[PDB]
Amino acid sequence: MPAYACQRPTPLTHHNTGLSEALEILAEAAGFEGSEGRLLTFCRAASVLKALPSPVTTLSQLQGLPHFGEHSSRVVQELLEHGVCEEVERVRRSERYQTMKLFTQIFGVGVKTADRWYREGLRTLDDLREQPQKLTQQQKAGLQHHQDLSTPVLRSDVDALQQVVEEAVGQALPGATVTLTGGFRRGKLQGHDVDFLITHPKEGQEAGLLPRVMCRLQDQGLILYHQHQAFERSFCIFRLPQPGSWKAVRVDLVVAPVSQFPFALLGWTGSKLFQRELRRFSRKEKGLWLNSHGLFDPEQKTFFQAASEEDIFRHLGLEYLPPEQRNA
DNA sequence: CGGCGTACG
DNA sequence: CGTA
DNA sequence: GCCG
Ligand SMILES: Nc1ccn([C@@H]2O[C@H](COP(=O)(O)CP(=O)(O)OP(=O)(O)O)[C@@H](O)[C@H]2O)c(=O)n1
Ligand SMILES: [Cl-]
Ligand SMILES: [Cl-]
Ligand SMILES: [Cl-]
Ligand SMILES: [Cl-]
Ligand SMILES: [Mg+2]
Ligand SMILES: [Mg+2]
Ligand code: NA
Repeated sequence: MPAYACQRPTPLTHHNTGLSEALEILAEAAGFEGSEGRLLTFCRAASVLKALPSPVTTLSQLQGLPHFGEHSSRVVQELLEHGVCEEVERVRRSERYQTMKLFTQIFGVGVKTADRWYREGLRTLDDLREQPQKLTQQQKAGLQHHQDLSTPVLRSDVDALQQVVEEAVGQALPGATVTLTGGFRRGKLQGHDVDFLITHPKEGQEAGLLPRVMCRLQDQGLILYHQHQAFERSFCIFRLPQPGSWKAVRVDLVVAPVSQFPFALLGWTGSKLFQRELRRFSRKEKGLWLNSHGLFDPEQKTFFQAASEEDIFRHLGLEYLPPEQRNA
């Protein structure tokens, strides 16, 4: 079992679901307390279990697995012995965990804001709604639409949405393309949002594209919220049709030049942990700096000109993983 | 012990 | 600060 | 919290 998640295939569904869920609760709780190192270890340990070929049934099967030390091993041991881990259950039922989870789930609220509200004594969404002068416009939209945004986006919703985006994109810039990325490209059947990557086959034509796209979507009445109602990423709330009505859904749009498209596609297809691990691997094992724009050799001061995701994996000395195996 | 991904709005 |  |  290699130490980096980008070195091993991780499928969407696996053989250790309950164990990984429990470790991800501890990871999440670590993040709510600002303990980024512990969050990473618990996320990595959970991801190792997702990559195993069969269920863990005995503690000895953790021997030699990376990212399993005394703490994560004890969590697994208790789950194996009793079906429950006391530390995990104590987190689950704690007021701090439940409120931080509720608040950070709001679009426009991060850990730092949630924590401040928590220390001010706030606990429920209706607490926040009662003091709306404390809220940014982004947070007001996230709170108003919170109920719809808490319901999963279905993969069967995505194609109709993509067609609507493609219509606006084609009027903004004929020939520009829309590619589904994020969790749905990794094979998820449901998601929290839809992530689209936009480009154009003629380098430079994509300059200034996203404002034109957003203005067209807003003119069609489809945008319930966006930040601009020059930029290259938009985080918006979209009106999605429903039987006799509609629902709010989160849609992310990003524009990249076609020269960068492999890097952007890789960078936006995820998972989030896979990307963190891939960039850590690149820098720490290969001495190369990776982001969603490119891959930089700081000694030569040169950028690698990739034509595909396959190119990028090869340049990093990694076996290619299709999106479905990037579910770290 | 240091390090923990890297951007954009 | 928020967002991916 | 864990790895190198
Ligand atoms: N911090 C981050 C957050 C996001 N990303 C990248 O952005 C993509 C969409 O994130 P996203 O937030 O839409 C989560 P997704 O994987 O699509 O599943 P979901 O929407 O059903 O929950 C991820 O797959 C990563 O490639 C990242 O590199 N670093
Ligand atoms: Cl920490
Ligand atoms: Cl409607
Ligand atoms: Cl590609
Ligand atoms: Cl980036
Ligand atoms: Mg997504
Ligand atoms: Mg997204
Ligand atoms: Na949030």
